[PDB]
Amino acid sequence: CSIVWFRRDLRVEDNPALAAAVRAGPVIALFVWAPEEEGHYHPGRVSRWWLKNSLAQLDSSLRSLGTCLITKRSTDSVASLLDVVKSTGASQIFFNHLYDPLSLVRDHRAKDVLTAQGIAVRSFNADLLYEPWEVTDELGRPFSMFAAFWERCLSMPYDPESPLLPPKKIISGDVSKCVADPLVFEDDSEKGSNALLARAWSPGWSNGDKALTTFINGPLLEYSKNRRKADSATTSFLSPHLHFGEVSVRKVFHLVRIKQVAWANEGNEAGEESVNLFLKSIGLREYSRYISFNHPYSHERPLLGHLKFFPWAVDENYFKAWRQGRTGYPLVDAGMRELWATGWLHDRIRVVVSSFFVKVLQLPWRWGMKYFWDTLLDADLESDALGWQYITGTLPDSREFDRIDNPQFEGYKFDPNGEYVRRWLPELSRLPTDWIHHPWNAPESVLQAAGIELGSNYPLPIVGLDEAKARLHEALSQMWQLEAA
Ligand SMILES: Cc1cc2nc3c(=O)[nH]c(=O)nc-3n(C[C@H](O)[C@H](O)[C@H](O)COP(=O)(O)OP(=O)(O)OC[C@H]3O[C@@H](n4cnc5c(N)ncnc54)[C@H](O)[C@@H]3O)c2cc1C
Ligand SMILES: CC[N+](C)(C)CCCS(=O)(=O)[O-]
Ligand SMILES: [Cl-]
Ligand SMILES: [Mg+2]
Ligand SMILES: [Mg+2]
Ligand SMILES: [Mg+2]
Repeated sequence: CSIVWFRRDLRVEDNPALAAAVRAGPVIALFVWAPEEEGHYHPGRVSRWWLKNSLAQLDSSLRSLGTCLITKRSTDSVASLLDVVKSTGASQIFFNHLYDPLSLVRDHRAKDVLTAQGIAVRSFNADLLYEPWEVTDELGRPFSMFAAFWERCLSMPYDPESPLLPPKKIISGDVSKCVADPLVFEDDSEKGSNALLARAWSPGWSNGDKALTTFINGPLLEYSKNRRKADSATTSFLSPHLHFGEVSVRKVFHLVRIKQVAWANEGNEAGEESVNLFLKSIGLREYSRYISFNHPYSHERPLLGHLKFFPWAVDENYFKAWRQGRTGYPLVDAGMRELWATGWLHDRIRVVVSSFFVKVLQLPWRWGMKYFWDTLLDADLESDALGWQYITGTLPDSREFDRIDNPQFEGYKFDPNGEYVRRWLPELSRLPTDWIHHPWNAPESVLQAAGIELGSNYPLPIVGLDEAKARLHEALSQMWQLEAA
């Protein structure tokens, strides 16, 4: 007997822990659902919907290979492990690493209790190209900025382990345990709100594989020239899959690396450039783990502390307006609407809306992080923290803090013909392009003809940009003065 503990590595291909267990003797595939253990960050509705469906596909896969997936509902995963071993008679437990704060602690507490109880525990790398400790500078210290970190990752003395085939067969220790704990990921209310997800996404490793294939054989070529497309099938759409380990980044890296060589050979400039940008994307995810591991409280504590005494607005209805997409700035409101209705957002819009959140409204970044975590289909502690810290300016490589982006211009850059804004804001579906990104200027006749009544079915800017720069300054003057102490 041997136990495989699945957490966010929901796949049978290139799964070190699984492969080691099969090598060892029969297996018991286990998954334990213990949200309250996740604190303030228990999975949100759409994330849960994804998990529910991903686990079904996982179970189905495992069965095809010989064993079932045993699910347990509990308040303490560690305890659940013990009761499983102390019922099954397993001697070893294999699992893959996780690098978010909550996982770090629980995992140690797991190794301790289990090993100090007569159980052999082995861990592997299933989620990264290289463990954060393998990537370091010449002196041996962790890099403090992305570029340096990513340049080292790509110039390592050795290649990332190559994708392992899934088992050909699995023997299962005790099949009388297959009928286990039913897991409930939706309440009736939520079932309602989830109804359209199945129409757009197919959770699980099989479909993740399909997505990767689609991407590399299509869109990747124009990945670079499509960086300014707000709502188009120009990206990979692998993030939700990646979050639950349904797809191996090592496999992603291998396929991308083969395309890069082929395109370098052909001297296809667009392709190389697109390959570089996409790799930087994969790079940024790897970096999110790097930072979380090298700063255990990064999901709440900022890296840089130069904004320590900054007087953040704590205005509750500023927040509500942001969530509701009632800020007055078309592109920002369109993004909040798309997120609320679908749980999805292109990276550019995530920057646009989170940027507005910290510079125009000036709310605490933890609030934006939490909302995103509750509503994103690919909600990921590490990637979400990295994103917010970067936008807010608490990262060694954040852009200048005293800079406020103009949604009108962002609108011109990313949504030139107002197609995006009009898709997500029906109230503005009749407004001509000349005013789509700044309706508050538009002549009364155009608004009347469009059915738009400023302040009613579309609000006036909840805070002006000019007025915004001023409070930002006033806020700095204040924090600097608070520093004097
Ligand atoms: C404020 C903010 C919050 C974010 N929150 C999340 C989150 O909760 N979960 C999440 O996975 N990503 C998050 N991101 C990063 C990024 O927006 C998403 O990973 C990306 O939009 C997903 O689309 P894709 O799968 O098509 O990515 P692609 O462009 O196809 O790139 C492939 C993969 O690279 C990784 N990636 C790409 N860009 C980034 C990035 N900027 N940071 C980290 N990883 C990246 C993702 O795994 C992505 O799936 C956030 C970014 C910001 C600015
Ligand atoms: C445009 C990307 N969409 C289709 C919405 C998601 C990709 C499908 S999935 O779930 O198989 O990755
Ligand atoms: Cl500053
Ligand atoms: Mg794009
Ligand atoms: Mg696009
Ligand atoms: Mg970004």
